Amino acid sequence: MIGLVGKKVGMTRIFTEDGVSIPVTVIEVEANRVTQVKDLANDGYRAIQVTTGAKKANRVTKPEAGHFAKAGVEAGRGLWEFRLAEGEEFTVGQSISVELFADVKKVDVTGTSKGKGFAGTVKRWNMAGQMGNERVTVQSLDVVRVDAERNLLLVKGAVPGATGSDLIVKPAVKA
Amino acid sequence: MRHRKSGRQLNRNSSHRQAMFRNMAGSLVRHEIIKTTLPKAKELRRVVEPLITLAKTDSVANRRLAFARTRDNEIVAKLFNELGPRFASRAGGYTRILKCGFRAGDNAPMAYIELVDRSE
RNA sequence: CCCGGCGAGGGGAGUGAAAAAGAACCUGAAACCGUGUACGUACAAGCAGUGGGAGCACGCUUAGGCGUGUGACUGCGUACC
RNA sequence: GUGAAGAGGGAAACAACCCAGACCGCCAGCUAAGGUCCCAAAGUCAUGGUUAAGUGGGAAACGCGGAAGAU
RNA sequence: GAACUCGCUGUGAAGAUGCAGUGUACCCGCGGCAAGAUCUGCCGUGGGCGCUGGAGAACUGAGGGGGGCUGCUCCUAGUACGAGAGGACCGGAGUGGACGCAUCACUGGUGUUCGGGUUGUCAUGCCAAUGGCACUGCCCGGUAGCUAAAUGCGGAAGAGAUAAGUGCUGAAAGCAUCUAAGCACGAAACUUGCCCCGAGAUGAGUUCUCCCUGACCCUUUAAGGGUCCUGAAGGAACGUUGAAGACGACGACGUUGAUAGGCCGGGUGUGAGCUAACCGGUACUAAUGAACCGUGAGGCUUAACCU
Repeated sequence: MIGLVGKKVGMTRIFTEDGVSIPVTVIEVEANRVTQVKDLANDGYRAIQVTTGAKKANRVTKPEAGHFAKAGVEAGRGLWEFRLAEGEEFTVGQSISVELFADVKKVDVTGTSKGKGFAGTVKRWNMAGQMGNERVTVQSLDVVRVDAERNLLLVKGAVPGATGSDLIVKPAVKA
Repeated sequence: MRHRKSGRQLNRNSSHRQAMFRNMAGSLVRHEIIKTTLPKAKELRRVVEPLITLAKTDSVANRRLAFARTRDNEIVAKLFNELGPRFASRAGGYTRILKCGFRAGDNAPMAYIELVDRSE
C-alpha cells in the first residue's frame, strides 16, 4: 500500500522472545514526508514520491530548492517513488512511520549490497564485470520487532543493505 | 579490498617499509622539515603524528617505546622535552604539508612537510 | 641588432640579379606527416564506384538556372594477376 | 548448344536452365523469354469454373491419406 | 590490394562480413572473455553529439534478462469410491536438498597495518631494557573488513488466454451429435503476476523547478552574419575524501565544517600498558579567495481561445 525508505543501522543475531538468538536486521524508520502525488490525468499514472532525511542546503541547488518549495517540504537525501494502492489518496506534507506494517508479516525489502570492485574472471566466474551494488528483490520476509518508539524496523534474517546505504521496505503481496 | 582500507599499499617488503618509515620520521624530526612525495608524505604524517601525540606524556614506558620505534638516542633525548611543551595547547595536526610541483627527473610530485609552529 | 642557454636555431637590416640561391646551399614531383580553406557525415550496413541529384560558397551570360569543390539520397554494381 | 574465346535480359542469387551475338552515341518507339498488388514496370483486366486446403507456395512409391526437413 | 570490415536464411570448386532475401545497430575509446588476436564476436565501463532556449533532478515506460526445481508428514483418510481387499480429489500447513540474491551478529578461517612468547647475530659507553636480519626469523591470539563450515527469502498463490480432452440443451437426417442454433470447463504448455536494465525506444517519452527579458553595424537579405558589453541558472578542473573505482565514472565535504588527518572519551583485541581499520565529541591541521564552460527570449506551418 505505502512503503518506507531508510537506512541499515546494523544486522545482528538478537535473542527471541523465547530466548533464542535469531538473526534480525536493524533498519531505522525515518519520517518520510509526502512531496508529490501523481495523477492519471496530468502524468498518466497515480503514485506518490516522497523524501527521507534532511540534507544541508549547500548540496541542494536552487532549482531543486524551488522544486521542494513546490512540494512544500524541506530537501532531503533524495526522492523515492511508491505505487499507490489505487484507492485512497494521501496529502502532501504529512510523514508516515512503521505504524500499520505490523499487520502482514510478509513485507518485502529492497536495497543495495557490499561495495565490491570489478573482480577477475577466476574469482567471479571460476568475462570481467561487477557483483553487488545492485538493487535487491529478496521477498517473503517476516517482521520481528515493530517498536515505533525507537523508529527501528526489524525483520527476520538479513537485509540487502550496505553500512549506511539507502533501502526501502514495502508491503509486498508475493510470498 | 579497495573499500574501507586505511594506509596506501606502497608495494614493498613489510620490514623494509617499516624501516623506511622509521628512517623518514627520524630525518624529518631531526631537520624539522622534509621534502617527500605526496603518496609517501601522507603516510609519513599518519605514522609520525602518533609519536608526537604520545610524546606529550613523559614516562619511562613512553620513553622506552619512543626509543624502540626510533632507535636514535639524540632523537629520544630531544623528544618529550621540546615538542611536548611547544604544542601543549594544540591537540592534533602538529604538522602541515604544502605541495611543491613535481620533480623534473622522474615527474615525481613533491611536498614539504613541516611543523605548524616551524620555529620558536 | 634582437630572441635564444655566453649554444644550436630563428627573425629584422644589408650585400647578393635572385638569400622562393645561406654553407643539409641549381631547378625541387610523388610516396609519408601537418595547418587553413569550401562541403558532407554522430539512425545508418557490404569491392566504396557508376548515371541522376536538391543544397551548401565563388566567378560567370552581371540572374536567364554555366562551371568549379563535395555529395544527403536514389536504381545498379560479388578487386587484379 | 554453351563456356573455352559473347555481352545483355528472366528465373533470389546460381558456369552448364530460357530468351538473346554488344561498332559508337542519342532523356524515342516496337518486341523475344519472363511478368502486369507493391518493393520493382506494367490489367488488383474480361468470360465459366476448380481450389476454403494457405494446398497453392516441397516432396515419391503405395493404399483423401501418404506429409516427417532443413535449428 | 584497398576497406565505409553486423547477425540469420538460400545459392555457392561445398561453414559467404563483400552474392539474393530478411532483422538489428547514435559516432569514437579503455579493461577483460578467445567462438571464428591485426580483425569480427560477447560482458563491464567511458569521450563527442542529438533529443530544438539552457540546466537540474523524479518517473510512465515499449523492449530485453533473471525462474517457473524438488522428497516426506499431518485433520482430510484405511474415509468416499470400491462386491471384499484395495483405497482420493486433498494440493491448506510444516519439514530437507541443488542455486541465486544479502549480511559477519552467533560457528569459526583469513585478517604480514594490533598485542604477547622466543632461538642465533649486530647495535645503543656497559647491565637491565630496546631495534635490524634470518619467509612476518619461528610461534600464541586477534580490531575492522572478506569469507563458507552460519542463516535470512525464495521457486508462489492468483488472473488472462489455451491444445488435446471433457461437455448443459439441441436438428439437418420424428434418433444421436463439441456445432449446424443457444453455447461452457479445461496442460504443469504461452503470457501476466516479483524484480534488474531500459525514452540512442532517432517513434529520442511525461512531471516539476531555477535562470537568460542589452545595444550597435553590415550583407548576396535570413532558423543571415559580425562587434562592445553581459557570463545568469547549471556543470565541471582543482583542495579534503568514500563502504565507487584498473583508468573513466558516481556520492559527501570544502570556513555558513566533522569530508580527510590527528587528540580525548567508550568498546574489542592482546595481556597494569600498546591498540591499525569499531562508535561519540573536538577546527588542532588540510580542506580558500579565486579562475573556466555555460545566455541575452528561443525558428516555421495549421486549429481553439481575449483582442
